[PDB]
Amino acid sequence: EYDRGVNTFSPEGRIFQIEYAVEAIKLGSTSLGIRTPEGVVLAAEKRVPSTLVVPSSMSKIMEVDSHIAAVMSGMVADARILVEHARVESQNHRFTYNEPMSVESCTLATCDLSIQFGLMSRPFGVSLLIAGVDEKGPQLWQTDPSGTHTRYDAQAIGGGAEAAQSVFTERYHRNMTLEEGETLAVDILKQVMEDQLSPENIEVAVVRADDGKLHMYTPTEIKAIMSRM
Amino acid sequence: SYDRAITVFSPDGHLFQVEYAQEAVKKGLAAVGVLGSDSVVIAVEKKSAVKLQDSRTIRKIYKVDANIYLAFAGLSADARVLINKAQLECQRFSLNYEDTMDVDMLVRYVAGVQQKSTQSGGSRPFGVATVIGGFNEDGKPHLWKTDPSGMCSAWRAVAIGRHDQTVIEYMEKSYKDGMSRDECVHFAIKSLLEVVESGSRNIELLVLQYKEARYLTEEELQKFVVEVEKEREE
Amino acid sequence: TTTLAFRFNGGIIVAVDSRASTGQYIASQTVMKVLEINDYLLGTLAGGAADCQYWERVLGMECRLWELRNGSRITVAAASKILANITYAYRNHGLSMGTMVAGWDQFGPSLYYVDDKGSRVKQDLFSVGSGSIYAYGVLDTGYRKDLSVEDACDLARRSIFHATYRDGASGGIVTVYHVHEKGWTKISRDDQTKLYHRYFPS
Amino acid sequence: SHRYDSRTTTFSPEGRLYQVEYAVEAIQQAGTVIGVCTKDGVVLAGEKMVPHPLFDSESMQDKNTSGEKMYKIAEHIGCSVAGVTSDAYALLNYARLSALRHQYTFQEPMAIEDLCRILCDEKQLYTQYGGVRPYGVSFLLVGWDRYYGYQLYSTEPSGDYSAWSAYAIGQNDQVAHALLKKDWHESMTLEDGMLLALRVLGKTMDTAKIDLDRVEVAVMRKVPASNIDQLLDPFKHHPKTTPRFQILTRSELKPHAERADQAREAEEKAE
Amino acid sequence: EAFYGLTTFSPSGKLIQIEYATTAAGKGTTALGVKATDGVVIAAKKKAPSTLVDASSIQKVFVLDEHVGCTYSGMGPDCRVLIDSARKNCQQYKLMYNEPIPISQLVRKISAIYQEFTQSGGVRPFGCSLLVAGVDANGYHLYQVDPSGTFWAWKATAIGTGSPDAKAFLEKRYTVDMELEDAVHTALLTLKEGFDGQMTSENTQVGRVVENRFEILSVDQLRDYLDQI
Amino acid sequence: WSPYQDNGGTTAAIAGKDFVILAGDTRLNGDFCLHSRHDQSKIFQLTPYTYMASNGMQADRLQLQQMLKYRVKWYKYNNGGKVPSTKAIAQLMSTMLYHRRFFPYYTFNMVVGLDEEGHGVCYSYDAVGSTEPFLYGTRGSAASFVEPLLDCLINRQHMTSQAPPEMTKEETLAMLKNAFTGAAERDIYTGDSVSFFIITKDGVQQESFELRKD
Amino acid sequence: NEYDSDITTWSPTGRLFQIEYANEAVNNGSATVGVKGKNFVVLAALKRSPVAELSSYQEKVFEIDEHVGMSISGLVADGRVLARYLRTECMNYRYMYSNGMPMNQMADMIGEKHQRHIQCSGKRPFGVGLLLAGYDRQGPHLYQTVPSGDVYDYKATAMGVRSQASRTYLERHFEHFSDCTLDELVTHALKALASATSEGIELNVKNTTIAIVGKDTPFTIFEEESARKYLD
Amino acid sequence: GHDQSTDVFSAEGRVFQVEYAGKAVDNSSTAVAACCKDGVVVAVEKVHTSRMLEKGSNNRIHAVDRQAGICICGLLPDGRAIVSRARQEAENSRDIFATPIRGSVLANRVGEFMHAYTTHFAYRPFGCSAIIASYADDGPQLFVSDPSGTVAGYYGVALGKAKTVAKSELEKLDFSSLTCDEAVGKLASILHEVHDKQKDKLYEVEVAWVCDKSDRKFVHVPADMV
Ligand SMILES: O=C(NC1CC1)c1cccc(NC(=O)c2ccc(=O)n(Cc3ccccc3)n2)c1
Repeated sequence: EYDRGVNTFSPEGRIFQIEYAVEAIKLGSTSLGIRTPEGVVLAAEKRVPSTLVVPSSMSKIMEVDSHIAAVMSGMVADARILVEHARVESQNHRFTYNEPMSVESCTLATCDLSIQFGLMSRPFGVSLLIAGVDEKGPQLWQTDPSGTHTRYDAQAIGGGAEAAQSVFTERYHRNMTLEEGETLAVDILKQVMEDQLSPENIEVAVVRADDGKLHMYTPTEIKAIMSRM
Repeated sequence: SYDRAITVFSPDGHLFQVEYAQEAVKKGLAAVGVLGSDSVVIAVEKKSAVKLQDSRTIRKIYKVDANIYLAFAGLSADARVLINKAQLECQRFSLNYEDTMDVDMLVRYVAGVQQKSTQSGGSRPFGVATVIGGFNEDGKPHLWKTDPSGMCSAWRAVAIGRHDQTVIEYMEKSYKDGMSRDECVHFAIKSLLEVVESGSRNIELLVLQYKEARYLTEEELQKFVVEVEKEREE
Repeated sequence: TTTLAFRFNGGIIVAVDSRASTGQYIASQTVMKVLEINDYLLGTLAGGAADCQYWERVLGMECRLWELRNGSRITVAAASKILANITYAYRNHGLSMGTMVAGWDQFGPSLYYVDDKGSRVKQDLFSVGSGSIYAYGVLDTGYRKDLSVEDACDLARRSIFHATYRDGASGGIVTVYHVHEKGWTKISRDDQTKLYHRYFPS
Repeated sequence: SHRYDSRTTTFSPEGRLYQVEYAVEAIQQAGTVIGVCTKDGVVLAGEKMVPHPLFDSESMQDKNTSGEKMYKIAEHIGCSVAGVTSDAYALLNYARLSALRHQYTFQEPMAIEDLCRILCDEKQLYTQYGGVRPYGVSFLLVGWDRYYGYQLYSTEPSGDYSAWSAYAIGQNDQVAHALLKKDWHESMTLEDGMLLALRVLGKTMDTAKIDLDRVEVAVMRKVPASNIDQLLDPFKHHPKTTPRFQILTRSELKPHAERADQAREAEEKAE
Repeated sequence: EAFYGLTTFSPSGKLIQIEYATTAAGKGTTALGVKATDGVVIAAKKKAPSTLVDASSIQKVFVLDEHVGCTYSGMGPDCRVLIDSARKNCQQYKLMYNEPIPISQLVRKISAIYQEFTQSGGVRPFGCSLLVAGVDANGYHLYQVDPSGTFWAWKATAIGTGSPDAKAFLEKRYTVDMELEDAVHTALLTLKEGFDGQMTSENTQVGRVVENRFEILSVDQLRDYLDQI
Repeated sequence: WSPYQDNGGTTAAIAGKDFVILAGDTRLNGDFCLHSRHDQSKIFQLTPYTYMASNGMQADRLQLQQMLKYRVKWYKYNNGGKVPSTKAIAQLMSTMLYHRRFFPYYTFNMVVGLDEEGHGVCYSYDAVGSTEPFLYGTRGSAASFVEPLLDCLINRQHMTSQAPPEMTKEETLAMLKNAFTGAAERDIYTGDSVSFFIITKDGVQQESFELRKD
Repeated sequence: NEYDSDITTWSPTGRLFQIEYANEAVNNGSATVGVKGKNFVVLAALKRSPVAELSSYQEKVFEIDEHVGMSISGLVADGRVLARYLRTECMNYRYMYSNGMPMNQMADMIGEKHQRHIQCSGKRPFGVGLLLAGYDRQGPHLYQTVPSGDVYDYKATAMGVRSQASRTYLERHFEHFSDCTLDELVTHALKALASATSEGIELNVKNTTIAIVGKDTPFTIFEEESARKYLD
Repeated sequence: GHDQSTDVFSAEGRVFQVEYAGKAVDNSSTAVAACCKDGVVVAVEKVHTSRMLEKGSNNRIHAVDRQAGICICGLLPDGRAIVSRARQEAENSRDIFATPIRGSVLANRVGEFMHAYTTHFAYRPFGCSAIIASYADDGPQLFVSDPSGTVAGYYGVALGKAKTVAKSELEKLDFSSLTCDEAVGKLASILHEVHDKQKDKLYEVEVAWVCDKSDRKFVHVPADMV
């Protein structure tokens, strides 16, 4: 496994450690993101290893800034690193330009840390989704271990992703409400999760277009979503 | 400087060096943490008690700051390094922010050092899991775990080391919220004895209450081992 | 510049004038000299305006990253300590800052002074700036813990006014903020010359 | 060049570190050292290698600072090593500086357990960073500090260390442990410990008598303090006793080795 | 730029590169040393590949400082590294303490360089042993340093090719009473034992420590000793 | 040998409700002499809606201007094409002045433009970045003449007479001509001409205006 | 293949497989075309086309300075590195000389940057192809670059997937491009770009970018208003 | 495992990674050059893969100083690296020594630089031979530095795939008498004969000289002489 150095291309023009880091993101818990004109929604399977875990502590959704959230899949500890950098970058942007960082600019600056490997032994085994609201309204991007951001309208990452890109293709239209989005989110998780979907087993957040602020759904408010289905 | 890449993804997404660090933690002595209403209980297996080791008390639960305590499983010497770093971090923090470090802050620092070592060229991962327990300066008790991937997580109770998952499966069944000090110590002793042989000289046990950390004397412990081994017949 | 703040039972009042002198010519009658860092923390600007504006802005950024990193607002003691460690690190680089950091953390209201040398002092009452020598006279005499919140703002406003009236470098608009459990409010702005006519109505 | 890297600081599949396991093998090949921690002092008895008749002494002026197995780290700290001798000297020099830096900074003796942690941190490093091989060395440290009294630690190449009442490193350490288990107790004089150290050492290297030529003994004990120069700092307190590391000459050791032949003759009567 | 180690432990606990360096260091030609009550003699074969080599230019015995000398076996140029360093150390010590470096300290310094090349990255160990002979306040000395970095004080010894047999023959003829005239005689006799062909003041070199100084015998002085054997 | 030289002249801006007017005089002075009566270096467009003006050392405003121009290009690229707002550039400039704290640019800058709501604004700086928004502004050699006059005619705090209407952009411009004109008369380092830039949403008019040459 | 694992290893036939493999990265990126008229250069890049009602931007095309910009294919993250590099070198140049960096000099540079990454251990080739289009005193330019560090000065070209067909198309028509107008250059680009679409997909404003640059025309990526004009 | 790094000798004291880089040069397009009494001419066959290149594309001939040039044979990118180093040497000679670099010196410097990359496990040899053509104070000079860094002066020289034939044709020329005017004709003619048509269908022949007529400046020759 040290036969091929880490900067090596395969015969198909893929860097091997990147392709492998991607393979690690398919072992991760499913996360997903849905752009709506009313806001963005992120939702994550928590996938806790025990009832004895305190579920707030296994937080797959993270405030980057008042208006940006991220949700990881793959190696959580690797994700903590990226999100720390995003936080720092988003805040340096406020500092320097006295305004909130755009969501894309933020995703860029999080990919700017993922290029660095030869410095970092290996790539981050992490894909983020980064939802936010700025001047161009709600937005959802995906980072990969490649370092390649990609704006999306709906996305999944994780073991779910393939089954969840089935469901988006059928039920996602560019014009849904924030509640129809919450609903499609939680639906998808119900369908792809291993465990029974309960209000502690998942994590849901939204960044609303109107206020441009990010709300993390408490278990209560996630029941309020499960209610109508 | 030597900066070869030690930790790298293999084909099926895995980081072997981190899986193998974790294998080194499954060979380590058990440790267990339990969170009650007003207490955290950290209990660890000792290796035995050969007549040769110093009869002067050596603790296998380490103090990181006044308020924070850490058990570990895995490579002793790696652990010792992590702990020294943790100790030194808590002081750096006091010194920068006057306040004392919240436990969760300390845990995150440690987990970040663990993570950092799965991604630094030249270095292998620490082969150490930790249980960390303590109280913030607001009377709220916490209990955390780190594994060698650098992942931490808060628990109501937890086990690390050999047969961690046997012990955690046990604890899922029994464990209730809002235990007393004495029910915590009981529950921890009970849980450890799922994998440790006697409860004689091979269990150190630490009890953390807001502002007061106290190891059981070998005598106080044995009233609890009889009270428990007598409850295991049934 | 004249700034003051004090703790009383109701919280903390903070008050400031708005003049920025370039020695003898007045560059601005309208500087805002209370920086709203967080929304539980204020800081004042005295000294080098840039120095205070810059490092208070940094403090605001450190406060906010704390909150993101740790899920909980930074305490005042920490905030002041962050700023004090910066000014200490730069004690040899001739910063000019005299700053107050006021807020209400989970330990109640707290008020610190932090200067350019890294001093960090925590008293119940402070004034800072060319005109402090005046404001303390009016303030030291009227200050009591049991002030209401009108009486405390009145006291604070008058002390700034008295500083403005006498001290060439202080002037303009007296701004008063209150810092209470739910954050801070800006209580009032008044031209110091309207205040002359209110306090002395001949 | 990376094709030829042997990847010394990697884990193996069972979370084993092979270079550290094999350093340990190197140590189990080395001359045995026994340590016995009494309450009147600590004793180190070590197997020297077989003395070719052409070996010379280095004729050092200070007889107690070093021998073949035993070295002084500081007035209050001695050690003995098993394993790759040259690695030992690298570390020994490091331990010497550390103890004296501690004394520089605090002007008091470094405690044994801190010297020991320092040493083993230096070893742990080489098992994690740096892509080179570990130090293939095991100390027994001994010494005396005001915190814990006579102590005796032992280190391993992993960087772990442990406190003991008695212990052995080197050749037949498993065998020597089993024999100290049986005969160590908490209330030994120095003479008793010196005996126990030799009975065990002579039992591990399979000799009828102890072979004075093949054995070194060092003792760490407190002795009256001589050079209380009290007019020179009036406020300084000088303890009545101070630790001394002592390596026994062949003559000082002769009695104690006879006295351990006599308790090897009087243990083959019962049989 | 190679920073990984070349010398490593092997499953039996051996450091094989160091055994091989030790093998290399016993493939030199014979050098030997004899300590006596009033001095030390070291002596080596200079077996020149051809007669067309200017034997004056081959140095097998070396001054390190006024009071101390060495000779060596195994790989010449590796030894040249050690000698250069040892010369520096002798001089650094004088600069500091304004006394001559005691042989014990010198050899520990050499030992240390050897040890670094058994652990440091990128390097192989030295494939040569030294004898070092000198005089300090503790008297006359003679040390052997091997590539492990180990060293031994000796009363007499021999490194290089004919060495087991040369050591055996020194065991007989050595006496603790020996004076230096007899030591030289013994050293030269011991060389001559395993010497293919006539010994000459060309194909042998000899160093002596006498009184307070080390000197390499001239060809004149060596010819007077070789007329008595 | 100083690394600093004052090249003189004067900038002034006045904000309006949907415009801002910015002016600098075109004299570039040396020591005891005059290098150019036609220097346009004081005013520098950063984006269509944001300009900077600088007084002090012509060399340092050229450097500064370029440093900002490139931070603004980076910003454009890192933010999918959009230009930073006047308020963002204003804060950016404060931060860049301050990063040189130690060997400062010898510029007295203004950043002017349109806020988001489309209202004019001016930020004035000291040499290390103390700023604040204002409705008007003047730095330079004539500042201490002009600034009190603008105080008087805009704010009118010592006039009983009720404040006249909001000043249109033609009236505002006249006002700055009148005040540049008086300054050229009395400050010996201001003269020659004034470049005016009227920034609105619809673009930027330029207008040159002759001052007295002596 | 014992020789294909390291950029520092020649094969016995004198090949550098890691560089041939980096080329594969480029042959497998989304197609892009450029063409060069008398006064203008047109880049057209296929993007990724909606998955039902479900889009997906990636920045293929980058402005680099007023007078130049580029289109990439292959490993987008390498694109960005190169884009950052070119942008920065163009600002340094424009800072120093107050004019745009001339294209032949910028092509020399982008090619030297690549070479720096195909000769030492632990660097690797860029896995990205560039079309660089720009306009200077010498007129319009269009360069293709490749992982190997080569830089071709083209009249027209395409690269990426199925871009062989784009090249067949361009080979028929390219001799005319020096006389064509900007609208026919753009037509010709789009036509060529479309010979590279999969089966029954067609070009439209949401799977196609167009950039132009040229005389009195700073480099301009086309948005949905101006693009529509050309795509019908 | 004897042949993976240039830091290694084979058992016969060969360095294979250099021989291999060598093969890169031999499988490349052909160059020739001739050193007359009035100057140096170097010509090289550029093989295009596309019909749509600009004339000028992939110049293999670079000026390195006023009086010197390098024609690369083999991997063009590797050569542009050498060309950059040659240019730095030429600049150094002018900046420090206030003299144009003599051609033997320039070629030695080029050789040293190429050789350096044959000694260290971390770099590979260059896959290009540089032909250096100078006309400084040392007179007309033509050297070739190959990937091993070996440097040799020539009267005439041929590299690349048709090298064996092109040398046979270059032997027919009289170097003592031949002038830069004639040589542009001959050397170009030679590259047309040895060019293989059914393999490499698209090709121009780039020519450059440095000579007394060019005011001892190294320049592409005007495309009237070809
Ligand atoms: O305004 C300043 N400088 C000039 C350039 C503008 C300026 C610049 C730096 C600091 C200050 N401080 C003060 O003026 C001041 C005056 C009185 C007073 O009580 N305090 C609070 C305090 C509390 C404890 C210890 C020391 C001070 N502070 C001003």
